[PDB]
Amino acid sequence: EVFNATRFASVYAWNRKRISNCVADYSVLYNSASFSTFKCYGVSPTKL
Amino acid sequence: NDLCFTNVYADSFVIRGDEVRQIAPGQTGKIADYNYKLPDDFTGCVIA
Ligand SMILES: *[C@@H]1O[C@H](CO)[C@@H](O)[C@H](O)[C@H]1NC(C)=O
Repeated sequence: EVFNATRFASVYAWNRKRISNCVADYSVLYNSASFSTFKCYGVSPTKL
Repeated sequence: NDLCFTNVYADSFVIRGDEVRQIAPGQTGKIADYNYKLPDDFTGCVIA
């Protein structure tokens, strides 16, 4: 619901959605080839 | 030109599109993870 959103806001008024109290499966975003770049700072993408 | 080596191997392959920069030590991505992975202490040069 955030990555496949219908319309993104302008940078002057960026949106902030809070995600909590759930099980987050991070394997779909890592294996999906639809992303042009996926560079993580702080934590490694494979241990997430 | 002055130094000497015991053996040299030339690995030749073609890559098209983006990610061409990913051919380097300690790099991540679809190409570096599934296609061609260079060692951490690689000593040599890449020409394209
Ligand atoms: C949400 O985005 C994903 C990304 O591929 C897509 O597979 C899915 O069909 C989308 N769902 C909706 C309801 O837009």
